[PDB]
Amino acid sequence: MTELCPVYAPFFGAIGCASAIIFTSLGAAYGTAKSGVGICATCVLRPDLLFKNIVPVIMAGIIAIYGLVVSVLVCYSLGQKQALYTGFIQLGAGLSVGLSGLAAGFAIGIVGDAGVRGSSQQPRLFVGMILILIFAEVLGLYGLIVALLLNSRATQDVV
Amino acid sequence: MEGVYFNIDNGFIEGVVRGYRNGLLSNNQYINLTQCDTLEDLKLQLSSTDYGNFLSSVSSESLTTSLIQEYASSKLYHEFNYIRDQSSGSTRKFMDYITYGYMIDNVALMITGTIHDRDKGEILQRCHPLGWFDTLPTLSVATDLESLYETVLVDTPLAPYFKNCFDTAEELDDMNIEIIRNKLYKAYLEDFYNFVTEEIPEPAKECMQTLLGFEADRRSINIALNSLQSSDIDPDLKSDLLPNIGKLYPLATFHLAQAQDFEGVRAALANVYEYRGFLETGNLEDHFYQLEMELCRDAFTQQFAISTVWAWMKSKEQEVRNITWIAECIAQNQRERINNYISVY
Amino acid sequence: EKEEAIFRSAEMALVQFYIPQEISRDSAYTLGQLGLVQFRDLNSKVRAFQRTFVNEIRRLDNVERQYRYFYSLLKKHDIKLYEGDTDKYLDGSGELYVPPSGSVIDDYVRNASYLEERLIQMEDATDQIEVQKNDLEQYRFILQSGDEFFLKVNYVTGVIARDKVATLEQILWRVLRGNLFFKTVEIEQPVYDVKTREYKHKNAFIVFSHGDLIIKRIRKIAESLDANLYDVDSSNEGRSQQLAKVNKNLSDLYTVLKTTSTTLESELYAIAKELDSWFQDVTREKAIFEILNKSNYDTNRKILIAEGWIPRDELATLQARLGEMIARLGIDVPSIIQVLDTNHTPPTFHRTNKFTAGFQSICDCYGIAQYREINAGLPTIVTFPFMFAIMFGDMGHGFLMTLAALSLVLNEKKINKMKRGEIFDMAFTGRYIILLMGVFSMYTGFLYNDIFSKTMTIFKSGWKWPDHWKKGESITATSVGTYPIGLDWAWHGTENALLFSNSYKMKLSILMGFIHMTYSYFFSLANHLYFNSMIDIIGNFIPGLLFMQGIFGYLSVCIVYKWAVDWVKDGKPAPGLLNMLINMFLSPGTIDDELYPHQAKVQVFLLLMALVCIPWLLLVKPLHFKFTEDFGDIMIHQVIHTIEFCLNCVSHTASYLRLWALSLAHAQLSSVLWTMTIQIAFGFRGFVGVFMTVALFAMWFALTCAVLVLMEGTSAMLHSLRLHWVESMSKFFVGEGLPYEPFAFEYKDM
Amino acid sequence: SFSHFLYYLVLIVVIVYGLYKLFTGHGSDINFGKFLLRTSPYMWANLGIALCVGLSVVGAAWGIFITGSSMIGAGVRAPRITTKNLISIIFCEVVAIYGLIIAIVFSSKLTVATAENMYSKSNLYTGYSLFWAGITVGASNLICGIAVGITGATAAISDAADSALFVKILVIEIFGSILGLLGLIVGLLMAGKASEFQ
Amino acid sequence: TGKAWCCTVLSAFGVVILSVIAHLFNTNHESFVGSINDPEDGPAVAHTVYLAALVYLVFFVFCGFQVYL
Repeated sequence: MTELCPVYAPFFGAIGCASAIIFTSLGAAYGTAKSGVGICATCVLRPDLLFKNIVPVIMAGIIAIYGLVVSVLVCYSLGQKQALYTGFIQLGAGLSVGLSGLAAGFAIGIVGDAGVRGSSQQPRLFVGMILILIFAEVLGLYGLIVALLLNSRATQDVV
Repeated sequence: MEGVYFNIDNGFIEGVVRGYRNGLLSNNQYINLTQCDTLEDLKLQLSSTDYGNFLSSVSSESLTTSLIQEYASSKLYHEFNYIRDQSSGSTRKFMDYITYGYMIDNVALMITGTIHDRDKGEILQRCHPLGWFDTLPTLSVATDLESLYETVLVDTPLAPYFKNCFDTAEELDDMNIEIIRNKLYKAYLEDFYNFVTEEIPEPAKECMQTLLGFEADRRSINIALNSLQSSDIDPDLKSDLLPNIGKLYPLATFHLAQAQDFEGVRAALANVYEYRGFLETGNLEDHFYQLEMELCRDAFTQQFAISTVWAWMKSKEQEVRNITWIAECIAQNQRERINNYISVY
Repeated sequence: EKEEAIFRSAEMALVQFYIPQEISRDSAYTLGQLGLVQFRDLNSKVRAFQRTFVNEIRRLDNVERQYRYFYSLLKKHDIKLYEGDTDKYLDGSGELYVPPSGSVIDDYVRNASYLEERLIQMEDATDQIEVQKNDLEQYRFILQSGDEFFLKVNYVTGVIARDKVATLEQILWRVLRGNLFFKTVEIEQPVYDVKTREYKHKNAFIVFSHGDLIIKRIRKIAESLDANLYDVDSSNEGRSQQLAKVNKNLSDLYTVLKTTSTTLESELYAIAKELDSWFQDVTREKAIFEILNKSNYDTNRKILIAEGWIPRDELATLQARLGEMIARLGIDVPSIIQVLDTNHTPPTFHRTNKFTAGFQSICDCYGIAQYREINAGLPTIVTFPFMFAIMFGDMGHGFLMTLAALSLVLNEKKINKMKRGEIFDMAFTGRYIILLMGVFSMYTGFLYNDIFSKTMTIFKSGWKWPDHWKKGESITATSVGTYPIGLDWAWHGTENALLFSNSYKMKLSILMGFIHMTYSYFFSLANHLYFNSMIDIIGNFIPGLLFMQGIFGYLSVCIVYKWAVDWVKDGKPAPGLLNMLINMFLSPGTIDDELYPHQAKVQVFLLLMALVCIPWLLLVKPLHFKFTEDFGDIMIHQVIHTIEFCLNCVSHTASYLRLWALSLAHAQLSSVLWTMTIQIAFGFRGFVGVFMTVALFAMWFALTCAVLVLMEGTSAMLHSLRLHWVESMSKFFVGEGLPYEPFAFEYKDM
Repeated sequence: SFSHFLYYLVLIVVIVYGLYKLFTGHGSDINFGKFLLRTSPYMWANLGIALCVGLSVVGAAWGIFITGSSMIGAGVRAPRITTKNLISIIFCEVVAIYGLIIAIVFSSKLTVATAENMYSKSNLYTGYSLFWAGITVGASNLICGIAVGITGATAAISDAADSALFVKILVIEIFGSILGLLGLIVGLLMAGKASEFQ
Repeated sequence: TGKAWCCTVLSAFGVVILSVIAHLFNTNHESFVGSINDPEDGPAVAHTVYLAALVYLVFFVFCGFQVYL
């Protein structure tokens, strides 16, 4: 165990690989669950909209995709003798993608539920929901991006 | 704060309910309805409102004040039941609590018809649909409360409210129905006030406490004034009918319980300053409806509150009455009192 | 020659029609056949029931209600409505067709009423027969139940809905306490309730009790719920006799029902073959009578005054068509067209085509352009696809999307002829949108050197890797040139590739967004010039232009200059433009690294210019209005506009970094998908390797078309829409215009 | 409440441990200064950058759901508001972009320090500065987003009620949307004199 | 016919793509076999990807014939 590379440095990166998927899958599950509740409430009256009110459940899954990407990138930078700086960077990259995806999912759900419930009455609202949902989704993206940037430094110029 | 967690479940509900509110007929629209010379003209004018094509399936010869009232009320109830179909958790419980009063009203209409031998079909037609429960038509079989409760109302959400109605005699009549209906509205209102205080967050906790206190005060005043007509009733029995959640409670409610004449009710209401002139002059029912509309309007000034579902249902319910009133003055041609349509929005 | 109205709205003219009453009904029909006049409501102060053509509209409403009852019957009984008349009236061609005569409309009304009564009575008879049949069938089922049903009068037997059977059993248990013998057998075929025409599953129930009062109570309980009770003698011989009697009754009722339903279906089939024509004709007559309802009927004269908005270029055509109508009627009437000069907000009309229609719809969804205001669709035709392409940047995904759009474009006629779903209709309408997005995505991916997450090596790279190195040795390349087109493929899969891509794409997004906001602001200037609002130019355009330039255009110029300067060769540190901008505000006059000579003085001057322009933008226009209570509104609006503009410069410059964000994410997800799905296949050989390659490519293509083309593609299409609605149209789009909805006849589907 | 019981138990345990260390002469053993000096500044910096982005995103998302859910409800009867009140959703998503921006700027200072110059005055200062600047930006953007979303919901409902109302409520949003900006500015001032880890 | 259309599209997209990838592998393109982590042998990966492309070509021809009929 080096000064710069303690034995516990891999702890943070492995918790970051986990945090990215666990929290982007919490947000995606919340979004999918609420959007599905809305879809089941609406499609009882309007089944024809079902294969088009699935969009929020598709966006929530994309949050989970953003943390399966940050997790897989952070897991391949994990090493037995990888620096504590790299471990902190990998923890930060998973904290960022995972938390941003949680927020984005929690919002995608609440907004998809509202928009599917209202679109069964006002079809023109579908465009409004998808636009409010693309801005809830971009939050998660912004986390991934930060996470990605973090990983671009995690292993580089590191002794 | 109210806004942070309110929209996680009730954001869409409040938006849609506030959209319904925006459709509440204004004073100018009520005046335009007043100028209508026929129910056909009334239908055409209402088509310009958010009522829209609600009578489009009704022929010219089929337009009647009763039919207009039925269709407007059905529209209101479909909106309410839809909003319930989009609500969950505490809001579902709140909207279910709103229906329990209509159920208590229907239980009394059903049992009052059963004791007068009137046909169950008409009695069930006149019953408030929001107050429907699966076993409501089965109240048309028995007369004594014992059988009705042990067979029907134990499984209904009204079961907890049958804790003081067993004292009366087994034989049941109109006075006993009124007593049972007031006891069921006292227990219900106390339970709905507790539910609001514990589970419904602020500022919908305060708004709904105020709107239930008004309901309890109106019930107490009406109970006292109706008992005035009766030869005499035990003040202790009256106290068992007066709800214990309102502004009147516990002083004015007490004085009303021991009140035995109209001047007694006036003295009881003198202490409370919110109902000073209600009995001084005018029509008491109109005063109560105006105060209710003012309270509901005030509940719409507070966003991130589920008190607006109650304030929209009671506002819209007044609107229907108003329309009906206007329709009557158009159908029966008595236009002298047409402008008494109580408008606040 | 009709003017092109894509750059700006078509010039509009208000026109008075002094329509004689004796031809009014016809005139409206021509004005509806042209589909070019948007009529004004001259009776806007008249209540709906107090309008002049209220009774005719009521008659047509009754006829349309009767037709909507006929359609409801045609749907209750599985009878198909005979569609037609789509080409009968040549809708949209602007050509006139002889309208139905007043006698024809009266005949339609009378026939509708007569059919209403006939169908009401026929439906009543059929429903009575159907309920009798259902009751007899339930009785027959009860009788046919095995004797074990009646094993455990002495009981109450009936049929009750399954949703009520449990409630009935619970109520009967409570009534009888433990002495309940409630048996129930499911009826397989659901019964149809005519009162609702609803299919309900039902159970045959039997309750055994001996007390006469108890039996009556049980019967009352069951009948209170929607249950039908029947009398059965419990004797197998007697039950069989009752079953035979019920079978005879059902045999008679089946013939009666067959005859009644045959008559009803004959009537409904007669109606169906002509219902659509009657509906189309009555909806058009109701439509012409609503239009005339907007006219002022001169009681002293016998003419309706109708005010309508029509494109000026179309004006002549209007007159010609009206003349044709006169030539058809043969009547001599005074001038029926009179152009009018009134200060009324004309409607916004943009002449589009299959190409510009999609982008015009894209821009109109936000709002309707002010009359003769710079149209945001014409600039969006290119800028919305290219901002998407920046956000997308992949030749593979771009090519897939281009082929998807070409499938719609080349087969546009066939797809237009058929019916489309909402999502498919939206995709087809924006088929040219998607075509441009795909083409520009291909271009950008070529510039990004990104094809399915991979790079192309068309040109010699500007980087030379060391002549020799050992495996695993960190090697750095040396600049021997500049890549001609696109990102050099030298930094593909390199450790620092992301650092260069991020810098380049951040700067690209900033520059592109600034250029796109400057173009929009100069569109605002063009709007000011066209409307002769010199005060807007002096106090609104110039100050905001200086404020945005001096800060963010200065940042863009600094970015370009820093790119154009060889810092290493010149021996000067590469200044940090972000730290330069931050110090330009927080620490004026303090430059860590001198980008150019006199940088500090220029930065101080630009900061002073912005700090003076804020008061400029805030005060010059309201003070001009004051010097020539409305001044209060002007001042409030100017304060709000200045705060919004100053904050929006920063919030819009930061926002266009979403271009870099989405491009970077698209590239990273594409590369990650390649590594997860198809890169592994190259690791395995043999039959296993071939099968893995096939399956993994299937999965890779599925996820690429689904996630990286539709999902990410939709996101980037919608972030392009915000960059247009919020960052581009915030600069010049006043909006709040009156949409052009001319009175035209269209097929109305029941 | 289980949560309140846990909080009280933790407080009592902390108090008892502190009193035990203090009375036994080992009060200095609970040395927050040593904890700060010996904890890696990398942890502080990375926590700051992650919490900045995450909390900015959390407020953006929290506001987007509050504004988005009230726009959808109000647009059932007044769909015209859907695009008009979408500026509200841009004031909610702009705080997130501020956080992202700060992360980018602060991530530039996430260099690798040498072993000997690891817990120096400059490196510890850079760790504290990037932790607390990220905390400030993230929490300010959280508050600004949740507050701007609450104003945007009110604005959407008002716009549905009456169009003229919207422009008057948007002003309030413009008042709230600045609160994140201020945080952003303050963050840039905190990590202003911070340097890359060396 | 929808299944046939989807399969033939997915088969042409993959005939072309895997043929190009196999050609790049056989020519030892730097972007494909230029990294130590990339497969050591180029021509063999090219052969495997060519066989996969031939499988996809069989699928393409079969599904195109199905669409034709």
